[PDB]
Amino acid sequence: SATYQFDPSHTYPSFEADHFGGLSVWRGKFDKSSGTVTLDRAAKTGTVDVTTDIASIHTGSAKLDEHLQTAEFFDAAKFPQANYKGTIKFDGDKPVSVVGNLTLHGVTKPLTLKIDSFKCMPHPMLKREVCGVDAVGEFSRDDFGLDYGKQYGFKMKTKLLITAEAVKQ
Amino acid sequence: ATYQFDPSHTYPSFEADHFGGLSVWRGKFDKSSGTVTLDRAAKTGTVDVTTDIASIHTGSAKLDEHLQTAEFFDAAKFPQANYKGTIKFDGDKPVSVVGNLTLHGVTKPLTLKIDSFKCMPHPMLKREVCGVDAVGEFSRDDFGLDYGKQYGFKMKTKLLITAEAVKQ
Ligand SMILES: CC(C)=CCC/C(C)=C/CC/C(C)=C/CC/C(C)=C/CC/C(C)=C/CC/C(C)=C/CC/C(C)=C/CC/C(C)=C/COP(=O)(O)OP(=O)(O)O
Ligand SMILES: CC(C)=CCC/C(C)=C/CC/C(C)=C/CC/C(C)=C/CC/C(C)=C/CC/C(C)=C/CC/C(C)=C/CC/C(C)=C/COP(=O)(O)OP(=O)(O)O
Repeated sequence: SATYQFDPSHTYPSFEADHFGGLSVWRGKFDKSSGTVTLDRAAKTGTVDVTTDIASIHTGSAKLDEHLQTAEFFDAAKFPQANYKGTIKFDGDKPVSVVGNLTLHGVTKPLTLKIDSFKCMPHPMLKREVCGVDAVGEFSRDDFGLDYGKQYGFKMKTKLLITAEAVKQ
Repeated sequence: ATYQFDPSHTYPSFEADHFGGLSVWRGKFDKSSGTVTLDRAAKTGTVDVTTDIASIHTGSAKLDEHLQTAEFFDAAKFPQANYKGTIKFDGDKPVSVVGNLTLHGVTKPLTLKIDSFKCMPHPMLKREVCGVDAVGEFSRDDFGLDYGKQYGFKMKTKLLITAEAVKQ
C-alpha cells in the first residue's frame, strides 16, 4: 500500500462537449487540479480524491470561459470547485476503473472513469515513484443542473479525457 | 461554394506523449483562420488554414513558453503553421483531406480523416455553416521537432480538429 499526491503540472481533466447538435465538438480543459491517490496493488484496491478549480477552465475562447463561470452555467461564485472521489478497481493485475462520485455545480452524482493506460516509473527528477494514467468518462451534464443549450438542440453528453500523474509521498 | 472559418469554433487540439507512455499531454491552439471551398456535385473541395504558434495552451504556462523557444517550435522564426489540402468524398460526404502541413518551417504530407460533417443554417448569421470533426497523426520529428527523443518520449502526435466555416 502506497499514497501518492497528484502533480498538478501533469494532472488535468480535458473535455468534449457538443456544439449545435453535432456541428462540431468543443474541446478544452481545466488547468488547476490537486489531490491524492492511494493504491495497494497486492490487495487490488485503491482510491482517488481530486479537486478541480472551475475558474481554471480553458476553452480557447476567453469570452466563453468567463461566461461559463456565471450562474447561467457553473455558478463558480457558489461552487468554485468540482470534487471526485472513488474506488479503484482492478482487472488482471492492473487498475482498470474508478467507481465513485462527482460533485459538480453543487450536485453529487455517480461517475465511473475507465483507465485506458497505467504506468509507474521512477520520477526522472524527484526519484520517487510516479504513477500515470489516461482515463475516460462520460456524463450527461443536465444531471448536475448544467442544462444550458438544451432548448437549442445541444446534446448534454459530455466526455472527459483525464491525464493524471501522482508522485509517491 | 466558399466558406470562411469561424475562429471561435475552429481549433486544432492535440495529444502528445509524456515520458514514454506515462501520461498524455492534451491542449490546443487558440487562434486559427482560413478558407474552405466545397463543390459537393463535383465531389471536391479544398482547405487552406493557418494557426498561430503563440496561441498554444497546454494548461502549463511554463510549457507553453518553453515550446515557443528554439528548442521546439522556434516561434520567432516560424510564427505560424499552415495546412493546405484537397477534400476527398466517400460518395455524397467528405471523408478526408489530403495535403501538406508546414510546421517549424518544414512541409510534409498530412491526411486528415473527417469523422463527422454537417451543414446547417447558422442560427445568428443566417448563412450556411459547415462543421467537421477530424483527426490526424504525425511524427513530430519529421518536422524537426525531436525534443525528448533522447529520453524515451514518443514522437507520434495526434491532432483532433474542430472546425466550422461560414458560407460567404
Ligand atoms: C494511479 C493514478 C495516477 C490514479 C488516478 C486515476 C484517475 C482516473 C484519477 C482522476 C484524476 C482527475 C484529474 C479527475 C478529474 C475529475 C473531475 C473533478 C472532473 C470534473 C471535470 C469538470 C469540471 C467537468 C465539467 C465539464 C463541462 C461541463 C465543460 C464545459 C463544456 C462546454 C464548453 C459546454 C458548452 C457550453 C456553451 C454555452 C456552448 C455554446 O458556445 P458559445 O460560444 O456560447 O456560442 P454559440 O451561440 O455559438 O453556441
Ligand atoms: C467543411 C469544413 C469545415 C472543412 C474543414 C475540414 C478540415 C479537416 C479542416 C482543418 C482545420 C484545421 C484547424 C486544421 C489545422 C491544421 C494545422 C495548421 C495543424 C497544425 C497544428 C499544430 C501546430 C500542431 C503541433 C502539435 C504539437 C507538436 C504540439 C505540442 C505537443 C507537446 C505539448 C509535446 C510535449 C513536448 C514536451 C517537451 C513535453 C515535456 O515538458 P513537461 O511535461 O512540462 O516537462 P517535465 O515533465 O520535465 O516538467
